[PDB]
Order: sequence, then structure tokens, then C-alpha cells
Amino acid sequence: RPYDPNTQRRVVRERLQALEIINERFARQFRMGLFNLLRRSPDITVGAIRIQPYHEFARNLPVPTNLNLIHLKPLRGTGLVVFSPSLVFIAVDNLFGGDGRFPTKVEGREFTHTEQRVINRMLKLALEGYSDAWKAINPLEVEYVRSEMQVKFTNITTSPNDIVVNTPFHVEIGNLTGEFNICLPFSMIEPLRELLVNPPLENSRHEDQNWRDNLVRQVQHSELELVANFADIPLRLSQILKLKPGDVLPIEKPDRIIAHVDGVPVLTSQYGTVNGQYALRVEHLIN
Amino acid sequence: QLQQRRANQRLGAEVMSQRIREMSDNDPRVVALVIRQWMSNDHE
Amino acid sequence: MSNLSGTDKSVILLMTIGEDRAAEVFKHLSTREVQALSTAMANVRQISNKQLTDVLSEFEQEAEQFAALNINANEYLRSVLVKALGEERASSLLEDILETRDTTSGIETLNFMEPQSAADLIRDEHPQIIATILVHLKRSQAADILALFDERLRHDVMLRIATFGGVQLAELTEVLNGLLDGQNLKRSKMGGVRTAAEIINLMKTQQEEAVITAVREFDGELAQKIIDEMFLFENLVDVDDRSIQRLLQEVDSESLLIALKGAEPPLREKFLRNMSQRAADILRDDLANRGPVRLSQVENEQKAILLIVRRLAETGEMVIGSGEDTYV
Amino acid sequence: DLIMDIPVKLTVELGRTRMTIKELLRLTQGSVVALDGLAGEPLDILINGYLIAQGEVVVVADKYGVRITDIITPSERMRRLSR
Amino acid sequence: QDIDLIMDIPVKLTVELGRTRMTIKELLRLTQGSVVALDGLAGEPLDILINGYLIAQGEVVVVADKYGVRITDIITPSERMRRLS
Amino acid sequence: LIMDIPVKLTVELGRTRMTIKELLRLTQGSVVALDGLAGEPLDILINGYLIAQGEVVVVADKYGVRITDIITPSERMRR
Repeated sequence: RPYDPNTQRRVVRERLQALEIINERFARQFRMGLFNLLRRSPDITVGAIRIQPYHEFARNLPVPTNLNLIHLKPLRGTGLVVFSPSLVFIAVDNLFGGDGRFPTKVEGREFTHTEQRVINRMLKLALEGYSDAWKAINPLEVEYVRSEMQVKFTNITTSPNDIVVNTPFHVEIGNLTGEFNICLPFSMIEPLRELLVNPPLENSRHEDQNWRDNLVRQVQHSELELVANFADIPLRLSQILKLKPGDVLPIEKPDRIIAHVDGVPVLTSQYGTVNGQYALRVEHLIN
Repeated sequence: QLQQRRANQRLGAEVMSQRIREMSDNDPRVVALVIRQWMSNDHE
Repeated sequence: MSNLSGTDKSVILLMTIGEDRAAEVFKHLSTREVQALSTAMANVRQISNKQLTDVLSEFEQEAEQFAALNINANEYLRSVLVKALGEERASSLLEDILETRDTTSGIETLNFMEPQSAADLIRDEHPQIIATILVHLKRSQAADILALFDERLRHDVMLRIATFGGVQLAELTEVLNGLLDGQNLKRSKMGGVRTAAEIINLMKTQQEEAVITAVREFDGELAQKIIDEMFLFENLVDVDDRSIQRLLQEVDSESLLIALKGAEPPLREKFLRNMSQRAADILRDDLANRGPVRLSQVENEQKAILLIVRRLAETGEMVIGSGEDTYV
Repeated sequence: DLIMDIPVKLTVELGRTRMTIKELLRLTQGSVVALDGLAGEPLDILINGYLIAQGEVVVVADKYGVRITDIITPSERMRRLSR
Repeated sequence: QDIDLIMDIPVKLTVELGRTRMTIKELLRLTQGSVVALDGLAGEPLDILINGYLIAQGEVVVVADKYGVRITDIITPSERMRRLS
Repeated sequence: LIMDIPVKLTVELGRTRMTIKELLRLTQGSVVALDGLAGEPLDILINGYLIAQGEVVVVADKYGVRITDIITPSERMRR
């Protein structure tokens, strides 16, 4: 298995459970909105959150389909919410009156203006759902930018091998079924990677001072190893092999020695002898 | 004689312009209805 | 004292009442009404003293019948209803009535013009929206639009209608609004089939034959469509005898005699059986006696006969609807 | 012995102490702490965190140096790590 | 004391793809056909150093068939000691 | 006597010679080329001392170096 710059992956193996819960809550909000609009009760199955290079996601995307760009302040970049022909088909069939027992293929004909309007109607609902899912974890301002037909014209990422996250959704209304995805480049969520790795927390006030007090009260008494390095001499394997008792290895004048725990310096001091013991006359702790 | 005829025609036109002005100030919707009826009669 | 149309009288009133006066007049007028009005002064003639006097006297006599001291209906109704039923109820009722008026106006407007225009307007639409637009319209216009789609689209629409399940009114009103805006498309079609067929009909025999050969070399099917639309002059061989006799009641004997010199002998034989026996004998004797005629004169007479046929068919007297169809 | 010449970092350690966050936070200028090592007891010679030997600081003609006493002593090493 | 009076001074910068830890016994057995893994996870930022001193972190790309690093962040004191230990 | 002692080693992929004005100008996303050719055997260094040469291979989703050549100090002075 060789190494290539084409594998420009910040490979992720974490659960990303915060993304899962925000996705589920957005799905519930979208279900509520769709039940309000289409006068029918749908069900949204949130597919497993996917991580793949942009080229793989583009190839897996069923051409032709609807694509739409989002800007999410304060994060720089763009979201790539994609609506499949099946879902807009089902939406227009239910809005205009139908049963769906007579589906029609997609023949490459561009979406009619009425279909585009219905797409926008669902799109602002989905955008508000994503927003209200977001500010629970982090306030994000999501706003529609433009619509696109083919994926290759989106230019969502600088390179086709750029790693992206793809959240699918399977929306079913009766026997009618459709799917739609939300694609985000990984760079959109790099600064908040640790936030989305850990699950979200509900308490925000009581713990803020409760733990700030209790931790210093409890860890006030907890012993910890510390080691003082009095000298620092460089040698070689030759001298180590020939190292025999009775010789002297030179050391410069140690004016200050460092006391550290597991390596990280914690304080500096001056060595000395007190009551028949090797004592330290401390100066200050490194901040 | 023609000059006086034109002069009195102009004066009557101005005073009736004043009257139509004050009526349309009272109600421009009557003017709109008259205009709509005139286009209604136009196509026949 | 030139006759003054209603547009002229309205213009005379409008540029006399005032600027904000005209603005508030259009505030209570339809957009197409304002467009038709604005189309006038761009090329209107300067009004005359007696003309303005007469039009404004007509305005006065209509005014005697039109005097109610009315306030604007929408805002007055809103002001009354916000107190009668509350702001939210007033808004809901106002928008409901507005949407009902919008859909009624759209349906009435769509039930007024020639079918193929609306057919091509809604051809690109999704079949489901076509279905609900089709049902809510007038049945006669419904079938007229129906008879123009292809097999698959029309069959799908009928399946949807046979399996219809109710339609929301508000989005339907929005659909009529959208297609109304689609109608407001400043485009000139000028289809290159019927107009092309007429043009080829207008040309001389050599030119039209050369063009037909060239286009058939380019595309035989398109040439066949053009000739099936224009029929040229020789198509009189396939015209019903009743139409031929109706034509002979108006054609000139000398013109027909000149034209028949260049006509095909089968065409002459078919034609000579249509007029009266004495007229047919006179025509045959004239053809025998008359010598050769210039091809230009014969072509001119044939073109005149074709033009006569075209104008008489415009009145609907002649039945030249793409051949003799099927005999029953 | 093709790996004959590699630099290696040597270090000495004086001693350690059981001393917690409160006890270090109270430390200021002139504060004194103690270690396990007895006065004059051999400091411990390690490299990169692994014990090698024991040695004491010796001052000869004013230059400091370290004089070693023991060897790795794997049995004695086992005794030490069992603590 | 000066700020940038040392305008031109050539330095040597380097990049590290991971660090390991074992004894000599595990490298005396390293010959042709002997491979060794590194603690560095496959894809973390490359470690950009100068003169053997920590500077920054950033991944590596290829430019015109040549290695090239894309620095992302500079090293703060917090993670410097974490790298040290 | 010296059987076990853990050592610190790295693997090095770039040795650019450049002054500090090409460092002060460096910002986020800046790309700086390095003389190491893509695919050239990577040099494995131990505690600041060059030891081996060999390229990089990923094993079990881990960084790993496939060593090829080892010491023979004859190619030290030119480096």
C-alpha cells in the first residue's frame, strides 16, 4: 500500500455523534414541515453519514439532478444541497394531486419553472430546518446562493480528491420513495472538528461555575510525580559501551535546574542541601 | 367672427376641464370605469 | 371630424386630468389596460377643438350615469374588516377572495384564444400540472388543447385524470399566475413551415420547383410537409368537384382559358366536367381556336386563380383541408 | 556494530517527592522542597527516560563532573522497577 | 535589540512524517525487506521544523512532480510540550 | 550491557535551503517546494544522525517507511 499526495485525506474514524444527532433533529424538523405542506405524513430515514473524496461523491450522484449552493457564515465555503428528481417528482405529484402509481422517467429535460419554484419552496424549509438544528450546537447562518444542473459546474472543492462529508436522507410518503443528500466539504468543519466529535451538552449555566469550583476543590489534593534534571551531558554509543566505573564525564556549570513531570517543565530551581537531603531552592514555575 | 368662435370654444373647454378635474378629484374610479368601458366599446 | 376610438377619448381625458391624476387612474386599472393606454400617445395624433369637445361631452354624459363617490375597494374593505373581524381574519379573507378572483380570471382568459398557442405553452410543463390546468378549463377548449399533444403525453394526462385525487386551490392560483407571466413573453414565432409554404406558393414555377428539389435534397420529409401545407396550383386535380364548381361561379372565362393552356391535360379534363355544358363547350372551342400563349401570362393567370382560391377559402367556403380525407 | 556512532542524550536525576497541586501553587520566591535522595547519595544516570547507572557529582579543580559507581545490573534493575 | 535587522540569513527547514520509539534490538533486525511503522496516523499534518526546531504543522502536496508542504497552523506552547512528552 | 534503550528517530522528506524573507511571507495555505523528488527513497534518521534510505508505505492505516539502503558512509560527505 503506497503513499500518494492524491490521498489528501484527513481520514476520520470517529463516531461524529454530534453530526448524527443534529442530522436526526433536522430530519424531524423537515418531517414536520413536509407534513404541514404536502398534507401527508412522510418518514425520513437518515442514512449513515458518509465520508468520501469529492470525485467519488460526484460519480455516485445520479445525473441528472438538482444542485443548490449555500453559504454558512462565519465558515468560509459552500454547501451543496442536492435534490434528486424522484423527491421533487413526488412533491409535485402530491401538491398538484396524484397517487404516484404512474411514475415518469427523467429524459434529461430541464426542470420546468413550476418545478423549480416547488424546489425552492422545499429548499427554504430545509434551510430553516438545518439552521435550527445548527444553533442548538453552534449558531450558523445558512442562506441559499444559486441553483445548478450538473455537478461538475458547482466547483464545490478545489480538487476532485478533496475529502467531503455526505449526509443522505430517504424520504418516503406512502409507497412513494425518494432520496436527497446534503454535501459539505470537510474544510467547512475543520475548526469545529472537536465540537462535532463529542456529543452536545444540555446544561450551560449550573455546570459553568459548579465544575469550575468542584474541580479545583477536588484536584487540590492529588499527588503527582516530578523529577529534577540537574545536568545535561551529550555522549555517544562508543563512550556508553566503554563506560566503566571510576571515570568522570564533564558537565558545565548548572546555574538553574528544571523540575518537570513526565518531561514537561513545571518549575526552575537552584540545587542545594537541606537537613541532610538534596533540596531545591525554587525560583518560579514556568507559565 | 372666427376668432371669437375659437376663443369661446377654448374658454368653454377650459371651464369644462375645471369641472372634469374637480369631479375626478372627487372620484378617479369613475374615470377608470369610463376608460374601461371605452376599451370595451373599442373592440366592438 | 375623424372618428375617435375609445382609446383616443381616454387619452384626451388622461393628458388633461393631470400627472398624479393619471397615476391614480392607473392604480385602479389593469396592467394590460395601462399598456394599451401607453401604446397610444407614442403614436397618437394631435387632438382637434371639436374632437376634444365631443369626447369630453361624451365623458360628461357617461359621468351623469357614473357618479357614486366611491373609495378604493381594497383598502376600504381592509379598514372595515380589520375592526369587524380582526387583522388576521381580514387578511385571510382578503387573500382568499383575491386568489379566487385570480383563478377565475386566469380560467376565463385561458378559455378565450386559439388552441395550439396554449398547447405549445403547456407542452413543456409537467404532465400532472397539465392535467389540473386542463380539467379546470372549459370542456370545449379542454378537448381542443387535448387534440394537439403527442400520444404519450396525452395518454399520461388521461391516466392522471382518471386517477385524480383532488387539487389545492392556492397553488393552482399561483400556477395560473405563473403561466400568465409566461404569456407575457415578447416573442415572435413566425413558424418556418406555414410561412415558408406560403412563400414557396408565391414564387414562380421554376423557383418553387428548384427550392422544393433543394429542400428535399436537404430533407425530403420537410419538403413533403411544405407541399402538403401549400399544395401549389396543380392540387386542383385533387380538389372536390363541388369546390371547383363554386370557384367557377367567380372565375373569369378568359383567365381560365389562358391558364388552361399550360395546365396538364388530365387537369383540363377533370376541370371541364365541372361548369355547365354550354360553358364547357365554349371553353373547349376557345382552347381549340386560341393559339399558343406566353408562359408568363399563363403563370400570372394561374397565380391569380390560386389567390382567388386562397381568399375564398379564408371565408371558409372552400374545403381544402389537406386533401379529400376519407370517403364515408 | 554498524550502529556504532549515534548521539545519545544523557541525563541525571536528583530525586522526586510526593507533592500535589496545592503544595506547588503555594511555592514562591525562596521556597524550599525536598527529594527522596539522601545528601551525597548517588544521583541516577538515565538516557531518554531509561535508567542506566548511578553516579555522584565530583568537583575536580573547579570543573564539575559525574563519577559513576554501578552498571545496569539487570537483577538490581528488576528490583528497582518492582517499586 | 532589533526586529528585522537580520534581513537576509539562509536557514534550513525540514519536514517530519512521524516519529517512533524503540531500542537498538529492533533496528539490528532491520535489513532489506524489514519495514517499520510510525506512530503518526495516516494523514495528520506534516511537522515543519527549521534547524531541527519546531515551527508549524501542515500537510504535503505534490507540485510539478516535487514534494511541497501546505502549512496550516503554527505551533503554540500548549501542544509543543505535548509533542515533547 | 546496552541491549535495550529506546531511541528517538524520524523520517525526513524535505531539505529546502531558503532564507527568512521566504518564511515571513509564508501565510496559511502557502506552498513551499522541497528538493526531495516524489518517489526518491526517504531518509530515515536516528536521533539527529542519518542511518537509512527508503520510501514510504502505509500499513494498517499507519505511517511506515520501506527501507532500501543503509549507511556505507561513502555517501555521507556529499550530503
